[PDB]
Amino acid sequence: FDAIPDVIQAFKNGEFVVVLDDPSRENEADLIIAAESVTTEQMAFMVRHSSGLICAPLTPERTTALDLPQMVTHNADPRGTAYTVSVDAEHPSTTTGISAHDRALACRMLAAPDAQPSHFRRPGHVFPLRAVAGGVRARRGHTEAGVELCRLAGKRPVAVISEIVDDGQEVEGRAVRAAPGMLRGDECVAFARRWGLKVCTIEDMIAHVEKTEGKL
Amino acid sequence: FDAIPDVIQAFKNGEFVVVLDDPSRENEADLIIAAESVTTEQMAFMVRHSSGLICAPLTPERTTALDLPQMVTHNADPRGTAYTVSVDAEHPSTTTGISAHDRALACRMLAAPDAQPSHFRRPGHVFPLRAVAGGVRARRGHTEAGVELCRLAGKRPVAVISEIVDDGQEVEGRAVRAAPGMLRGDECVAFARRWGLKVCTIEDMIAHVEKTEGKL
Ligand SMILES: [Zn+2]
Ligand SMILES: [Zn+2]
Ligand SMILES: [Zn+2]
Ligand SMILES: [Zn+2]
Ligand SMILES: [Zn+2]
Ligand SMILES: [Zn+2]
Ligand SMILES: [Zn+2]
Ligand SMILES: [Zn+2]
Ligand SMILES: [Zn+2]
Ligand SMILES: [Zn+2]
Repeated sequence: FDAIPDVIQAFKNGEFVVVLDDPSRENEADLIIAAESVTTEQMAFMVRHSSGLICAPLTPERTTALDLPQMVTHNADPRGTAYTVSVDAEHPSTTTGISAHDRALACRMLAAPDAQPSHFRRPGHVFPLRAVAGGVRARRGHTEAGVELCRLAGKRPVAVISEIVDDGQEVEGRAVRAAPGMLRGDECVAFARRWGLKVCTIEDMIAHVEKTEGKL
Repeated sequence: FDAIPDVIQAFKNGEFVVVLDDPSRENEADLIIAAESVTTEQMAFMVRHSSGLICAPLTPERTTALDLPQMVTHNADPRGTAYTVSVDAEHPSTTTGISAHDRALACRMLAAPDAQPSHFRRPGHVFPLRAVAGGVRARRGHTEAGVELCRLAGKRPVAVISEIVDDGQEVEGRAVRAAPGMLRGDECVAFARRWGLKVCTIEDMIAHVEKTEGKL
């Protein structure tokens, strides 16, 4: 794995980073990138290699400022994933909300310093996620990891995350993929190397934060 | 385009079909398949070639029977896309809800004749959509097209849809894709041919329905 300081630097430069949660939790790696300047072409790559459920981790302060209510009052997800209502960008260039261009625009708009509630249409195609106030030491998830990276890198408090899947193999001429799944551990590291990205674990991110904040 | 009767037959056989809405509406093609027996490998193909936002069109009767409330009370989508709260399958084989295996399972469970509200966890990773009671003649969208195909094919009243994107081209060694977009018109037909699928327009589907029901 790469050292957390090197991951922070890459994130500060607007790159995706590959972040693995604990094997006893989801045992999954997500692509994580700062939302502020995510590009159309970057988003296309994210959609291509991920589940395609593009989420935008953000702070509680952002959910209140931008008026993004939680999707459910009785959250039945085992991990308590804090989805807000979905959004599209209210902007003249948006069309149907789903393209890489439109989803990237929604992410950039959620992160803009001048963002306001009226800048977003609800519901839509991008899924903001409310990180817990305590950060990665309080909840060891990709949502907290994204917001933590934004803080550590001095970026706007909005990230973009999605899970890296194993799309399996093409079956010539047939609408199926063979042996699909989720990318795990060593495979995630190889994925990072293939694409020139830094890769780390939430466990190491927590250890980094603890150097300054101590153990929660 | 293929004739609607041939599209219905393919859908009845559990195949994906490619359905284009009007050019003056989204001008997009979605993969549409019956939810009842969607397989892991089929879902992997769908995720690979689509936006990855896997939705499950279903009837109002299903939304009431399965207790799937609308995501928002003040729907601000221009098209009124009727998203319910998201779901995962409550089943021993589900893990994180996002894999092709898990999303396919959620779809099959939404379509099962014995489905009940307790079979689903909310929120989750599959997005049910409430078709309008009037069908494709009332709202010319992919949501209505999916439910209409289920009715026409004698299937359970739950479909699965997602938009076919243009993922652009790989950029060797870089986390970007060049020239991404949405697949349109002729490209959608070529996509169908490539994968052995039937392809049609919602306009022709409406004309088919009108043979029996007249113009709304
Ligand atoms: Zn749409
Ligand atoms: Zn849509
Ligand atoms: Zn995660
Ligand atoms: Zn994730
Ligand atoms: Zn091929
Ligand atoms: Zn997750
Ligand atoms: Zn999840
Ligand atoms: Zn559509
Ligand atoms: Zn669609
Ligand atoms: Zn390559």
